[PDB]
Amino acid sequence: DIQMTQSPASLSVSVGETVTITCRASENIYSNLAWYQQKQGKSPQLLVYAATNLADGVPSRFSGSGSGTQYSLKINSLQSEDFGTYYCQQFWDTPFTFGSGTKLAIKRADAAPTVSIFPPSSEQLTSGGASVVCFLNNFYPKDINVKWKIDGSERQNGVLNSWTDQDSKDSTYSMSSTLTLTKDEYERHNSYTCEATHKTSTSPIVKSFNRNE
Amino acid sequence: DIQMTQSPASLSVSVGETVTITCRASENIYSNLAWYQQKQGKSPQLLVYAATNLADGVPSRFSGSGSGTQYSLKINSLQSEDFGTYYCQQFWDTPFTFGSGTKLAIKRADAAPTVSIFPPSSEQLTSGGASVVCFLNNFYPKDINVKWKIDGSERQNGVLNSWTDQDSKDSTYSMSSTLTLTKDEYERHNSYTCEATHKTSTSPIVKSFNRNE
Amino acid sequence: DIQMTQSPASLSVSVGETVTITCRASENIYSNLAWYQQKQGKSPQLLVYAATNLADGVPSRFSGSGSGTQYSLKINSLQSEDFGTYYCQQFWDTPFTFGSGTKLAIKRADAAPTVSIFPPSSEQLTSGGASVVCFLNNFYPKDINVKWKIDGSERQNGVLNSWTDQDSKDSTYSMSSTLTLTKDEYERHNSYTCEATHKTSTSPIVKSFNRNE
Amino acid sequence: EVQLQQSGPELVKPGASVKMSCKTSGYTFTENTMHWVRQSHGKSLEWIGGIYPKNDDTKYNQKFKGKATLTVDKSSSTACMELRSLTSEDSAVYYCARGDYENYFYAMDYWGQGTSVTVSSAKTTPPSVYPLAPGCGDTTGSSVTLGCLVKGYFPESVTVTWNSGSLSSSVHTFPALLQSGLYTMSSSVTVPSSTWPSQTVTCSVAHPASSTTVDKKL
Amino acid sequence: EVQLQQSGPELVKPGASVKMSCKTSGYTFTENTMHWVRQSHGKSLEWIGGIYPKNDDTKYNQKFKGKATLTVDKSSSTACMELRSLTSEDSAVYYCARGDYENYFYAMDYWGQGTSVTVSSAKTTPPSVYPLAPGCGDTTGSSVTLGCLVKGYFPESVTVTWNSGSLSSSVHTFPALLQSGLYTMSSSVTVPSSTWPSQTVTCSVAHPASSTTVDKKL
Repeated sequence: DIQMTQSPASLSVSVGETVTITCRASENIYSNLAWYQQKQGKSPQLLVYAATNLADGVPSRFSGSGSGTQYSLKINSLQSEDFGTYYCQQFWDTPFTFGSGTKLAIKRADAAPTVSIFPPSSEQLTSGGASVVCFLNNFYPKDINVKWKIDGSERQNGVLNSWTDQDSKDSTYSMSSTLTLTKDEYERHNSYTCEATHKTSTSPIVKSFNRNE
Repeated sequence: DIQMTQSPASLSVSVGETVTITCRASENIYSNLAWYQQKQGKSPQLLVYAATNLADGVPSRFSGSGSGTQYSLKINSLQSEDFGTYYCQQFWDTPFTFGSGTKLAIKRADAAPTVSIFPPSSEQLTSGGASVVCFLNNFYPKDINVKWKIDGSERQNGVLNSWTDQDSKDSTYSMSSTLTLTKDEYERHNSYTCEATHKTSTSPIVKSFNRNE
Repeated sequence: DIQMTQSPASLSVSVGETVTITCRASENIYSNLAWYQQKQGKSPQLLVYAATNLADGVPSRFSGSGSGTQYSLKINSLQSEDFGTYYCQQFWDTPFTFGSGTKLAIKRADAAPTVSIFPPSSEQLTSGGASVVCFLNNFYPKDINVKWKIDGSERQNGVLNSWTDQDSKDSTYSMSSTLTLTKDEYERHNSYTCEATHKTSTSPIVKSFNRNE
Repeated sequence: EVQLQQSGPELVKPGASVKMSCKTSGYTFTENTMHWVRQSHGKSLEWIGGIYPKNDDTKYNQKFKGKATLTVDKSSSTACMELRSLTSEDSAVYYCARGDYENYFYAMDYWGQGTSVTVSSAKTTPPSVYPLAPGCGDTTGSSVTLGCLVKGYFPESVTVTWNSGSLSSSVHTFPALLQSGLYTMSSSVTVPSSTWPSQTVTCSVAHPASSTTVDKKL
Repeated sequence: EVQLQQSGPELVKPGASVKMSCKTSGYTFTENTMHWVRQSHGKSLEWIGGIYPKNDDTKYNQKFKGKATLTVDKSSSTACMELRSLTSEDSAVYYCARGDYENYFYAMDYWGQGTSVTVSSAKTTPPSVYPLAPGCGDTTGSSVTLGCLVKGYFPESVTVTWNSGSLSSSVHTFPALLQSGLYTMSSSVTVPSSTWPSQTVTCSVAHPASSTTVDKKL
């Protein structure tokens, strides 16, 4: 079956630089390729079709190229209105298999994320549920993770991780991590720790607290 | 069997110039060529594949070209982070034979090397071994040699030569040359001479000493 | 048989201009062409091979082109170290027939040559030989000639003409012309004339003398 | 993020075998393939072979047909390589790289840690270093250099210091060669002639393998 | 660094043979090939032939089939060329160049020293030079030139000086031609008319082959 994917997973390019994105196909279409611009909460539209001609409303900054099974899209230069994702299209045979997608970001100065961990309230204790959360905000770049060691032991699975898209004001990201736990686990355990491993810190930043302190 | 080599052996290009490197193949692949960046003590990574498309993390300064059995890699311009060696790749048939490799340097003003020769200590004389060494440091360019004339006679083989890679501070090279000799040779011989033949000197610089002086 | 020649005979290009040189072949090689740099008293070396790729030590100012039976070499720009001649190469079939060669010069302001003619000494008169010479120096361009009219009659053959290559200091040429004549001719003839016909003079400059004056 | 972690180097007796394994992470193992590359001294690269674990099928170089043996484990997402009948020239550097999608073409983006192998019949020996200093009574020129020859040590490498690490500017580190089964290196430092021979100087070397340190006066 | 060293020129009697050999260094001889190129006067280039020492097989130009003979020695890493039945027009310049890898294509990067050959039936003769100076009693114009004709000398070349090398500015060196088996050259210098004829001037020539120097007054 016809199949194709893009490379790489995601890019970060500021305003005024050149964007090189490619999507490789297994078989050879020889002709048709399309690129779509899809923002958050809106529908895509046509940009460049047949790897060469560009649709209406598209400026001269978007130019396609490539032949055979190797195609590319050259963006010179990037503008602040180009934020979104890109896809690829193949007319070779039915059914059509679209692209995997690639996310764009804006390069800027690195920032150290703030981290804090909070104990649960007293109203949850009588409701039967209990949870501990770890707040992380104002970081860069995209690559970071979080883990939970309760008295020096990993908790998997049951660790939920939510991510936030690009912010319009300071151009950063945010997340949240909540650990689900039952009533029996909260009584026999004391220390609750969450760590933030970021590329700008040589050691994971640790926030901790205790029940009796 | 499929076989290919590069040309030339080594290059020297400063920051901000154009690098022209080529690797010729005996048969014709028609399609695939790859270039790898390998520094000292680290593993290579992919730069430009299929002689055209470039991998992630590679800037626009690296551009490939060529068709048939003649290929080339154009680097405009060179930056201080590009130091290392280059290789070539062939997907035509198994097994794959890689490239010979080419070393890069930085062009600068020529420098005259310092040379000295030292007599052995008195602790080696009773240990059964004896050696004489000739120190050369702070030179340029890469092409230089050394020979040993003991009372006007060449000593081969048994002359070891060690080389040093590019230095980060003053951007120069260094070497060492140690002559291995037995106990009988040291007693009947007196003058021990080593010479440094460099392109910036019209005559070999000679350092000499004597046992009775 | 395979045969080829260049065009034109010689060129003159100053430092900082574009050089267009071509060598046409009778049959079609489709592939290989080479250019060689040969100065005075030195051996050629390889510059651009296969009409495209350039050898080591050659800057980006030398670029080849052409296809089929029409080839060319574009030099942009010219530098003061490029003085010499160019050749062409054909790998199509054995034996290989090389190029005719083309000489390069430097364009500058025109200069009027100085001309003088001298009578022979009294020591030659008793040795059996006799000769008259005509000195020409400091001229430009390359195209000039000289003839000998003795009492209004041409002397051919037996007029020798020697030429001098490009001068390093003032960038000009020089020549010498000696007329060979026997003892009987010197006695019955009086006026000995040589003329210099140059493009910057509307009339040949004439230097003359007499035996009885 | 694709990351391939290798093991550590090992010491193998010539004639025995060796176990080389490197785990894979950051992607799906069984859909892609695996390859191996040997870097011979001083500078060369050669393609050992590859394994695609859908069958499993493999292809090797003509010279490695009777030596290299490859196997894979899809449970722990690792790739293994076996080498037998090691000789003196078989010491080299190996890489762990992931290939294309059911293809051996499409040059590999990521490579291994560069874990090498050491195969020799010689045992560990303590380093023997001797002081080398002027002289015939004069020092020329105004800038004089010193040095100490480190020879008779196994294996590579040894750590050398100068004046307890007080002067890090003029220190030069010289590699070694291979002769008679041993290693010989050296180092060079430059000091002004104004302080010589007023200020003390020494050559200190430390060998981590045999835990032998030698202090001496130049 | 690839370097090919040739021999020195020789004097050959027409009808005899000549031995031309040039050693090779800086690379491996037997894997590559060898070629020869003749430069005829005044300016032309022609491909003599080539030898690839794996068999050994060779190919020659159609005109050199009955003249040029090539042989190689792989012990000393040198290449030899033999030429027989030399004629008057056979004087030229030969080059030693290394070809491609089992190929005669891929134009050669490096060339020979340019050792030439001299074949003639004429012996060495001392140079005969005569002074040439004004004149009819007047010197025109303000810049007057002098010169001395050097003729009847063998072989090329002779060394000429002006005023014991005091004035090197106006000295001009003129090549010679070939007629009647001899050589005739000249030289020209320019001196201001203010010092003429107040200051002395002379023409000195030296012939290294016959060790004959002639001094004269202009």
